[PDB]
Amino acid sequence: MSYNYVVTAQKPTAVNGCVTGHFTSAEDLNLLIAKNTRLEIYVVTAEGLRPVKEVGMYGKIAVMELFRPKGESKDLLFILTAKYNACILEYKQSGESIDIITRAHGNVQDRIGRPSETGIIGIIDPECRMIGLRLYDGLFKVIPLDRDNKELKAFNIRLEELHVIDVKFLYGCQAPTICFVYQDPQGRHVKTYEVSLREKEFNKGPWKQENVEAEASMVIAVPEPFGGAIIIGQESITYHNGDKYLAIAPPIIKQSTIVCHNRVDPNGSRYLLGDMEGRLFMLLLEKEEQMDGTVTLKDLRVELLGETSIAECLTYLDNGVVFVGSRLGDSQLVKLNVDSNEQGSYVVAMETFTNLGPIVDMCVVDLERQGQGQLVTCSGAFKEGSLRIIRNGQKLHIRTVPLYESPRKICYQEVSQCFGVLSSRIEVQDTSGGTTALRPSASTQALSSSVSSSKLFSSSTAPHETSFGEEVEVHNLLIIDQHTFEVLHAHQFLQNEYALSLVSCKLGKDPNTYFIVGTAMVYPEEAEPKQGRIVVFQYSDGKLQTVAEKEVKGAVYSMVEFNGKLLASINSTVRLYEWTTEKELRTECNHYNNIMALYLKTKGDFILVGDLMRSVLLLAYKPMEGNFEEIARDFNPNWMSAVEILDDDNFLGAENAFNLFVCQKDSAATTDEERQHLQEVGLFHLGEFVNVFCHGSLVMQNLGETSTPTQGSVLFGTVNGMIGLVTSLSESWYNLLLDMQNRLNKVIKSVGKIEHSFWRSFHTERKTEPATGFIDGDLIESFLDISRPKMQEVVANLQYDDGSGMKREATADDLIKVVEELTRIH
Amino acid sequence: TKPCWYWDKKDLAHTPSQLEGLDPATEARYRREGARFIFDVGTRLGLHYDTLATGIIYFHRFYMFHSFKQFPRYVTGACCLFLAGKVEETPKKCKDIIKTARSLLNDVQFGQFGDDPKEEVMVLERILLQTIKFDLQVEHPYQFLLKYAKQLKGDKNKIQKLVQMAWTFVNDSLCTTLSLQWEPEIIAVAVMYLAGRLCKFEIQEWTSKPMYRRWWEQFVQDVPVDVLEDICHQILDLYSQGKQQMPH
Amino acid sequence: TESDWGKRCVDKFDIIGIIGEGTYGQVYKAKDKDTGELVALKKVRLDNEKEGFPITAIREIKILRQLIHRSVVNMKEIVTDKQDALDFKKDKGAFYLVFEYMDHDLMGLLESGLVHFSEDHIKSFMKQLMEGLEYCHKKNFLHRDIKCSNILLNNSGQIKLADFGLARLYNSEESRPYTNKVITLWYRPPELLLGEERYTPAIDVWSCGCILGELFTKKPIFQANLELAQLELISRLCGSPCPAVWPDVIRLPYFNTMKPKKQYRRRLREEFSFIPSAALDLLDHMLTLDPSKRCTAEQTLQSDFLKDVELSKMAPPDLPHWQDCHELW
Ligand SMILES: CC[C@H](CO)Nc1nc(NCc2nc3cc(Cl)c(Cl)cc3[nH]2)c2ncn(-c3cnn(C)c3)c2n1
Repeated sequence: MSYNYVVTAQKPTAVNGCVTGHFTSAEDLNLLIAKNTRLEIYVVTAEGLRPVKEVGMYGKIAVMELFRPKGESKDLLFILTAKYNACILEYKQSGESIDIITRAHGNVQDRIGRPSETGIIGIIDPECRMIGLRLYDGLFKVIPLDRDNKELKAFNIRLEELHVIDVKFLYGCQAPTICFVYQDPQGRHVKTYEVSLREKEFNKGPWKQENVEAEASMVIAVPEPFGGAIIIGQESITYHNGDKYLAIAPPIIKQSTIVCHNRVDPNGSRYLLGDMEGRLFMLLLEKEEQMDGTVTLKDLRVELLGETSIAECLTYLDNGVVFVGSRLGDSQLVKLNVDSNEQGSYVVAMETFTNLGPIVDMCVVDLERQGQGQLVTCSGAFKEGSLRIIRNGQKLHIRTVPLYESPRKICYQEVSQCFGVLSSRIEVQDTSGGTTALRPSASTQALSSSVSSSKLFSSSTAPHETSFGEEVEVHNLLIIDQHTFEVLHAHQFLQNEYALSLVSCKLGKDPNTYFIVGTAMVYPEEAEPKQGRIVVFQYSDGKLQTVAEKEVKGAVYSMVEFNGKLLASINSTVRLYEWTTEKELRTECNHYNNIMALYLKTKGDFILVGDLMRSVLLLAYKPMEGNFEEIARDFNPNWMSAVEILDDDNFLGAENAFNLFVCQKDSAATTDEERQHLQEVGLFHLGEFVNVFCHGSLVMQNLGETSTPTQGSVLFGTVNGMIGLVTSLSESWYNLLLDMQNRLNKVIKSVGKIEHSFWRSFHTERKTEPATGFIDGDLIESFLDISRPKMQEVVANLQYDDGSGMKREATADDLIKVVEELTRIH
Repeated sequence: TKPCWYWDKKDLAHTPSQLEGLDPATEARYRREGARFIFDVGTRLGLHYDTLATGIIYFHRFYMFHSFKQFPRYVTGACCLFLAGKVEETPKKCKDIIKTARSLLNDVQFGQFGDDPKEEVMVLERILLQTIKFDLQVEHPYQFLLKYAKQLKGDKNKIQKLVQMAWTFVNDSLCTTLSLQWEPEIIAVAVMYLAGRLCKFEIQEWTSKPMYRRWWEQFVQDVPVDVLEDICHQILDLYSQGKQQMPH
Repeated sequence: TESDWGKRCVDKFDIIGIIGEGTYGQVYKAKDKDTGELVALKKVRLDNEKEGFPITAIREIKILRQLIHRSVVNMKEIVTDKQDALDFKKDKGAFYLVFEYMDHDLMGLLESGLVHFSEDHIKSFMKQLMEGLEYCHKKNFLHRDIKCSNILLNNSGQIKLADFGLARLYNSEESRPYTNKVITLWYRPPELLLGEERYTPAIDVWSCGCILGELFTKKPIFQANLELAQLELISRLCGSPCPAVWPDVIRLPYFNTMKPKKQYRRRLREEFSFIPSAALDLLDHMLTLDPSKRCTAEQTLQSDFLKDVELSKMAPPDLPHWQDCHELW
């Protein structure tokens, strides 16, 4: 068996959702920001936000909504987790003591159902009579909000429309009414139903179905003065309400997909809209009052306000202030002005909240020679693309290098005192036949630049037609100085050439240090790439020179240096190249038993292969023979996102389901088959998507640092900006920390009453297993924050093992010291 | 696709055993003894008639590729029965077949199994499988004797006498190389033909074509009487050579 | 000739790697040196010599050389290790069963989460499987281990049935004691949970219906670790075993012993309301408690869902692609 420890070094920073209301007091204006597994509560002031409380939940916050049922003084919070845990929460403050009450709790999961493509949708009735959930295709689940439903019991209503894009409860209806956009073979449609809690079924809805735009994405429920709904698409915005129909199709919105909406005026006069290029719009509802006294909707208008960060959620707070919640870039507070500035913008940035964004790749480098190590991450996407340099000093110091294009891979080359970074920027087919970039970015603002002239694929004769307005990716290698972080050079790759892999190394007897990039020729027609290049560059005297190129018949997904040789994965193949005295690459040997070898890691003469579906394989290079040998494979099927070698026997992997696992050689030589079987000995639901595993630590090493119980150090970056750390334990230290977890879980009160053991259970749509071999360090480190009565309650009847004293009782002060040392590994 | 498991009578003069100096009579005797050993061992163990026959067919085929002088018959027989039990889903443990072998064999005979009977048998399984070219499925005259008899309609007792007499002729034909000369379908017809002659029954009357004097042609196409007579001659020869007489 | 099996050596294949582990031997992917065709080699280890050549392999060899169908796995040949020269007693070399190599296995495709099935894809999948099952059932052979691990799919959309190790002949006229527990618990029929021991070919139909539902939900329908727990889950959806729906349930040895918590009513149509009507009817008939009321393979092929399916259009499922490697920002 294997024993490992996993802690968070940086909490998730990307904003997954945000709501406003009156949650902490019926009087205050609150902003509730949801990051993965984390809830932040703020109070709106005239300057900015005042933080008041933050809680973690043992789940991914999928639904977050505030509501106020009749009889309550203030808003209640409903949260649904991705494992289908429902809870109703209340804020309660007794002087200085702030706590969160779980008013109701339950699991809304069905034994049989198909998870919806557009994800869990959660909505609440304007009269707070019920909570609507769309968890499975063809089913609408209703939790009625009666006082007695403390178990959040619910029933399903059969829904004929299987493929639903979006749904909202409507305002101004005689019964609870849902308005939704759905997709069937004929197109997309908007339709209504009424929800009867008494009959537990749908009844005919208030207004007829209308055919809507093919890419109708979002449903806005318009408030009582107008009533009805607005439907947002790619090209048009439409209003529907019985007999009334409006449609505005301003050309400005066709340029970029709109992804978020918010209401500015409680009466529905003004809504905010945001798009994927970061533009912020105002949607205006022009009113017309009839002599009858009735208010109708005259027209819709769209006005461009300015630019924000690409925003997952928008929420207007008060006065001119808007909170921009960003998942791909830094979140913001921005002020909307009535008068435009001299550039024509009505948006001016107030504050910037650091978001490590998607961490696509990262490397640890000791820039200042400090024996510490700083973390340089490829963070963000598109305009929010950035390099982030992170050091420990008690908070983390983070520097941001704006790139305004997507960073893909990073590697450090000490010989050149610079970094190599792969990037891609979006250009659009323009009227010249070529392409034009939406904004200047790192690859275009390099000091010196070069463009590939390779003729490898030049024979072509394969037609790829271009239409005006279509997007294309343009890939570059950026040479970036390690002190100034100034773009020194940018090399543009071939048209339709994607850069997938990057290494810096010396090969063979060649004393030169090179940048090596592996690429793929990707054409929309191809299911899998069938052409590719391995390019050897030398950065010298401010210029990048192409040394050699090797044509391959696939995508070079991953390359790694192997004892002076180049190890590369081309589609199914894993190949080992030698670097000749003629400065050309020569194939030595191949391994083909892979479906798609996406990830590669080496230790000595051992190779760990990560596959799209076949989990991990342990290869070995056999130098006596000049070829590979399969050592052992994880036959359990998993979709890998990143892999890492812990030691000669233990191997770490990440699943696309937000799960971590550890495989070990079965170390029983009786039969050849046992040696050939990698057994999964560790299982752990991380709750994050791991993209990059990287050996290293951010802790300052003065050589005085006490030797911690933990051995080894693997950092990992995730899509939500979370940075974590994995390390190993001795059998004894594991048992001690494991037994302590079981004691802590009985003591610590969970938000929503979510069993910790459930939360960390390995979970795919198909399987659920109890966690094994992993210590939730974030639980262990919480021992230091629980009250003294609770600390002593935890240590009661706790015995140590395999130590100097075989059985040794624990006191509350002994464990405080142990955990405090465990907090020093990050 | 599939192998050819049928030879001409003339070809049996060139079996491995013959060319190593064994004369025709001895190989015939060795075949009867081995088959009957297989039959007797499996009957003591309670084995289905198909299981006995499959082993005997393996046995006969085997000695078309090997000589009796280099492969002891009783070991081969025991190995055939052991494999047959697995093929026909009537499995037996090898130790039990050996136990039964000792019960029926004298000391000179059991010397073939050497110092380790089970090993000599279990080791042969490899050669057996390669020899029979892993063609394990075998059809036997029994199923055809019953498939065809079911289509006869007439005196219940005269037809049952025909079947039992024919069935006995099938069991007796397992001691011969007929299993190697003619498909099982032909064997079933020949034994019906033989029993009909012996019981003085006219089988065409019981068929759906009572004026079709060559009654068998509706069961097995393209069989001349020449073949059925050659088979009958070979079956009755066993009775004449021995002391036993036709069952009637 | 092509028919003289057991003599050609495994030298004739370049071994690519170990695709899977079998209980008696490991299974490898190989390329034929002469033709280039990709195959899969199942190592039959007779070295154990506990009972000699494993019967499981004997069954799979015996049956598969009889069965010819586009939806049944084909055994190309049987080859051997370099045998010891003129010393069969010392020889301990193994035997390998050559099979056509298939691009994927369904358990792997579903578990990785890398496959999507449209209705038309499910139509092609089920039509092939049932046609194969019908071919076998008409030859009076029973699979008895129908799991997603034994369904193999090429990227073309062709489906083939694979592990025949637990397969045996079925005689309607003569019922004899068979092994009481043959199908994996998740795909096991109710009759074998109650231990009929004299089962019908309808046991294989039950498994395939479970697969049918799993193709729609993307999650196996009846997942439990214990035989009674399975009966409870089956009972909740298909209804509790009772004499009215299963006139002979009282004869099953474990009927009184094994009981669901309640006498649950059948809810299949309600819980699978999202399933199309043509398919839902097929599920209700395939997942019928009574083995005699449970539909046959032929009846599934003559259903509104599958009868008008043209196999000329095989409808390849949404299988992995390069974009699947990248993550949608
Ligand atoms: C036992 C292994 C798996 C278990 O599910 N089953 C299976 N998979 C095949 N191909 C699909 C496939 N590609 C793979 C590539 C890799 Cl890299 C990896 Cl690791 C596993 C892989 N799996 C196959 N082809 C013929 N047979 C076959 C051989 N004898 N029989 C009766 C059928 C097959 N059996």
